[PDB]
Amino acid sequence: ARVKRGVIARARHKKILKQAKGYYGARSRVYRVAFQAVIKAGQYAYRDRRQRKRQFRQLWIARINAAARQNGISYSKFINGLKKASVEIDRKILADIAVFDKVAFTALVEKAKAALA
Amino acid sequence: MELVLKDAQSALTVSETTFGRDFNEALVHQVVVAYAAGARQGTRAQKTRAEVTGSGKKPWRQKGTGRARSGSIKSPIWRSGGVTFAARPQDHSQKVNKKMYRGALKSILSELVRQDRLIVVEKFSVEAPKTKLLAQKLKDMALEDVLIITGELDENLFLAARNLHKVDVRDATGIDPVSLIAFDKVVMTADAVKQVEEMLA
Amino acid sequence: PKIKTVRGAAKRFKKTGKGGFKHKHANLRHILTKKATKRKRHLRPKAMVSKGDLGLVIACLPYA
Amino acid sequence: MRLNTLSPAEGSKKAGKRLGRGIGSGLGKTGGRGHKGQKSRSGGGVRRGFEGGQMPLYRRLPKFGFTSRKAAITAEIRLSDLAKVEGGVVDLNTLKAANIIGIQIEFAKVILAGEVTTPVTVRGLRVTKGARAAIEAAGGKIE
RNA sequence: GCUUGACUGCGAGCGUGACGGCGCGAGCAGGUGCGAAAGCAGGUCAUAGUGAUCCGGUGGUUCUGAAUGGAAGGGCCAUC
RNA sequence: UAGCGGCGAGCGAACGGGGAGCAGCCCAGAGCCUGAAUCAGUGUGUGUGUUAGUGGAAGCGUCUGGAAAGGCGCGCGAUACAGGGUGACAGCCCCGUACACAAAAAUGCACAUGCUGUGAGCUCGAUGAGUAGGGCGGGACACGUGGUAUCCUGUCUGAAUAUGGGGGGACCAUCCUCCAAGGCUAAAUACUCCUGACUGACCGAUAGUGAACCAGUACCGUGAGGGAAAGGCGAAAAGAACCCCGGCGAGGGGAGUGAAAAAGAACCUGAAACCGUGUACGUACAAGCAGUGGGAGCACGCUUAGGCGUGUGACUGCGUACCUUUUGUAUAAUGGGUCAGCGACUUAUAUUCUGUAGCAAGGUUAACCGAAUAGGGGAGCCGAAGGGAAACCGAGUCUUAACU
Ligand SMILES: [Mg+2]
Ligand SMILES: [Mg+2]
Ligand SMILES: [Mg+2]
Ligand SMILES: [Mg+2]
Ligand SMILES: [Mg+2]
Ligand SMILES: [Mg+2]
Ligand SMILES: [Mg+2]
Ligand SMILES: [Mg+2]
Ligand SMILES: [Mg+2]
Ligand SMILES: [Mg+2]
Ligand SMILES: [Mg+2]
Ligand SMILES: [Mg+2]
Ligand SMILES: [Mg+2]
Ligand SMILES: [Mg+2]
Ligand SMILES: [Mg+2]
Ligand SMILES: [Mg+2]
Ligand SMILES: [Mg+2]
Ligand SMILES: [Mg+2]
Ligand SMILES: [Mg+2]
Ligand SMILES: [Mg+2]
Ligand SMILES: [Mg+2]
Ligand SMILES: [Mg+2]
Ligand SMILES: [Mg+2]
Ligand SMILES: [Mg+2]
Repeated sequence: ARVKRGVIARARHKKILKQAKGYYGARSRVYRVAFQAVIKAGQYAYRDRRQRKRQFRQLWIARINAAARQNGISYSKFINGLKKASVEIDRKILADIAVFDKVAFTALVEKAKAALA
Repeated sequence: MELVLKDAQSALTVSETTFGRDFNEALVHQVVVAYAAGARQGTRAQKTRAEVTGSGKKPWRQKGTGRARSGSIKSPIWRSGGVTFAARPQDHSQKVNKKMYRGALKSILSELVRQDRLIVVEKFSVEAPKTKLLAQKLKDMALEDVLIITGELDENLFLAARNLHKVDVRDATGIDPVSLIAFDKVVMTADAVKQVEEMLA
Repeated sequence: PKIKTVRGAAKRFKKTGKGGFKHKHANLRHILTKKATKRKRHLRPKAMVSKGDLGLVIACLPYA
Repeated sequence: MRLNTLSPAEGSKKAGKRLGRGIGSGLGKTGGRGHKGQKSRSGGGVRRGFEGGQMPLYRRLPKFGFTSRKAAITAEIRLSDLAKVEGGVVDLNTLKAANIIGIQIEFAKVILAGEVTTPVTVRGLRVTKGARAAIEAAGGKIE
């Protein structure tokens, strides 16, 4: 029972090459190079599912800081005031309000200031 | 146990040990597989690095050329000549314990009775060695794929069945495990039943 | 082919009832005047093979 | 019960190790041999009894005893065998006829193993003290 | 001063070694010395002073003894 | 296993048992006797086989299609539904197949006979000398000179002779058994250059022979010798009349053939590396394993948008390939120019353990026989008892004068 490897080998190689579309030069054409690139890409993606969470929180904090200082308080003190006032709105929502509803953000700041007093 | 005769409408007393035992699938499987293994003709061979035609001259010198070292033109790595583990003619037969063989037959026969695949008759014969005669007889009995087992092999019956692909005619001493399972229906004459009982005991 | 027995081993070890092997003690062939009687007396009877060495003995004696 | 319905019993057929067929298998690359050394080489490994160069155990210990040659032609008979002779008289010839001892056996001894429940006449065979009592209790005679 | 316990067969139980091994040991049987006796003695205050297996040698012992009776050779015990 | 063995690595019987197949004779001599079997050759006559051959059953309609053997619907043959071919898959179209037959001539075998060489039977004899054995040196025996029997003989010697001699594993006695120094002999056994038939959980063009093809060729070597690559148009050549550009070219465009010419001979299918033309988006102030996470704009679809889908991706966070070998590699340590095809834990026989199945104090047969995966065959092997170096004893036994 001799087994020829042609049909199966072709299918495996095409699978990897399909995932390498868009890559530069040999990275999207040659199997040896394409395989390494596909593996690397997956390794970055696993790491970046975690990094995405870090970067977005960092962005929200920066926007809250700016909006709060426009109302005359720093981010650090603003967060403390909300905690003392038992407000549980998270940073994702706070950053959204800071950009779209500036009146509502002012009301939040006043509540924080009252609690700190 | 009583096996009702289809033609005579009369019961035939048979042993419960042979026709009424439970079905041991694992036992039957082993015997069936061994039978197929015993039919294999293991005739094949390939050439090793020693049997390929060629000289034993070293293709090029060990050191100096920037080429991978070589020693033989018949190396299995090289095109033309090789086969690392070349096949040799081999025997695939397996040993079946005599008791295990007989036990498998009893299970098969008992299962046929439960599934209503065993038809017992007094006699089964044709007047002339004519295929047309046999075909009509089977059609009357609503049979197609059938293994006919007789006490004595009738020459006329044997001749009439040669050209019927789905019909096999055998004697009691010729039963084999695969045949009993392969055919849809098994027709046994009264005499055949008795011989089978004594054989299997 | 059939496994061959290490013949030297077959002359030094004998199988017992439960599957162990008995052997004769060493240090009782020559140079005996200097040895104490107590020491020599304890070497005379046959002894059993230790657990660590059983594997080696079994390999040498496949038909024991 | 059809040829495409029969199945083996669970546990009867294990697969079999296939070495050097990838990382996922668990036996890829080195194939369970580790790294380098004599034991990783094709056809490599030391002979039976080799312990490095240290004098091996089977050469460190002294040889003892001799083979008898008389033991080869001596057999022992159990009390259970006494009833298989078919005749009631247990002799060297009758035991051989019943395929109990062997054609070359010349001396035989009956020992207390099993039980005898039928009068038997043992002739020309040594009998142990325990066996003698058992045979006589069953109604036999040791000639 | 008197002596041969620098005894023979064994040995509960331990110590120490990968193993081959090595070490300590009350008590039991036989026979012994010293002491009035209880008792003590299986070498030396203790820890170095040594060499596996094979192949042979010497003495003892029918255990074996290739048709049988012997014998040769082998085994076992002591020893080189 | 018993043994042999720097008692190391290793080497390794026989007795006895089960089978296949079986067959016994002649000279060393003279009478009585004669062709008595038999074998060899040469005739003849039979039987059978080989080397050319002969006959050999039974189907149509309709649908799809280039074409029917396919679908559907009704029939028929079968001692023939082995196989092959035919414009796609045919028991009934063709060649066959089962079955039944056939030889002028040559020849094989088995017989019956003819002839020739032959020469039984009986009685009384006879019984293989430079030999057996020995000394020396070697070799062969499972047996390495060992306590070493037995066999062979290069060298030197050397008996007895049926009232005798050989062997029974040093050797001697007793007993048993056989008769060397002359020679024939079928079967069961080994093998395949070659011939025919049939088969394969054997290969299918880098496989299988080195060789599917004008291959032991081309080519290489003074020579011995070494030794390739290379298969497929179509059902049928129907293999492209004629016209046009061109050098009365190469090559191409029409026409025509065909189911198909993007089946056109550089011909089935026609992958990948590699090289082009066209379109969308990006790109000429921006520094690194070239991705990954976020993300504007543009193009094209969709949907009445609806932050949808596809392509591209300015700007920005993070980010030094893979394998191997190492205490440790982005390492300036090793390996790979790329693609496609091939390329490495197998097989046989023993032995032990685990799982699973059968049977169970029992289990199981090997060769072989066989109507052949049945059945027969229990020769054997393993287990149900151990202790002891062994004789031996035995649920005990060894140790010791004897064991608490
Ligand atoms: Mg050479
Ligand atoms: Mg090849
Ligand atoms: Mg059988
Ligand atoms: Mg000694
Ligand atoms: Mg692992
Ligand atoms: Mg390595
Ligand atoms: Mg290492
Ligand atoms: Mg290692
Ligand atoms: Mg037997
Ligand atoms: Mg015809
Ligand atoms: Mg003579
Ligand atoms: Mg002689
Ligand atoms: Mg001579
Ligand atoms: Mg003798
Ligand atoms: Mg080829
Ligand atoms: Mg091809
Ligand atoms: Mg032209
Ligand atoms: Mg083509
Ligand atoms: Mg640059
Ligand atoms: Mg280094
Ligand atoms: Mg690093
Ligand atoms: Mg590098
Ligand atoms: Mg560099
Ligand atoms: Mg390189």
